[PDB]
Amino acid sequence: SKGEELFTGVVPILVELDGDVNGHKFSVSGEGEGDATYGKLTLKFICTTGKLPVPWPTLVTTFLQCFARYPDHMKRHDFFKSAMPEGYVQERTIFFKDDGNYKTRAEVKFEGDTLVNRIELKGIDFKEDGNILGHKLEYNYNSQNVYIMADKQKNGIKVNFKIRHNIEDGSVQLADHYQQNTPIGDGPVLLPDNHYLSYQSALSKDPNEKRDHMVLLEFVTAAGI
Repeated sequence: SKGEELFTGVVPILVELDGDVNGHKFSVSGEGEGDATYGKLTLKFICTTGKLPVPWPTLVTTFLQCFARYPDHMKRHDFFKSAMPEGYVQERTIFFKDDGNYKTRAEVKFEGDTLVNRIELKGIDFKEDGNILGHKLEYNYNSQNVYIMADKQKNGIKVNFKIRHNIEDGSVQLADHYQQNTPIGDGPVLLPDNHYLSYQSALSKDPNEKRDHMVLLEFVTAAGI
């Protein structure tokens, strides 16, 4: 990785998302730091447009794989850091089971010493009586492993994963993710063998914060090779 080195220590992070869900327009600013040496992420997101039209947890996967910890033996698989500083593109479609789907485009990259994640979010065909438009998911998240594969034609990566949000009534709400990554430069990247990223995330609330917002603590480690 010619970007391996950019992550060697504590990185400032910055996240900006602009959203639209069923005409339900919004904005979130996030900021924290990442210490890729420990596959560790620390962040705080604020709804700058007042309250969130959806559920925080629904935005978690959208809200930084370059911060992942690839064990040494797997370094030759780090696409993420391979893209930097240049950066990469992340696009997604999130089909919420029995509900609407989100579409996402992001540009992840460096701005000086800050790692920036800029996102455009558009969700459609959501139900006002939904779990989503209805806000019935619990404020939590479960651990999970994602199946990473190389997308050569595209000089990038292709990923597919399921996410299960809990419904307050004790049920489960599926969010089928589908995803592509492509480098932002015409620069050389690291095409990986299939492996995975194992995640763990913990959401919280800021006792002092008075605004709509999310505290998230995640851990991500490469595995499978």
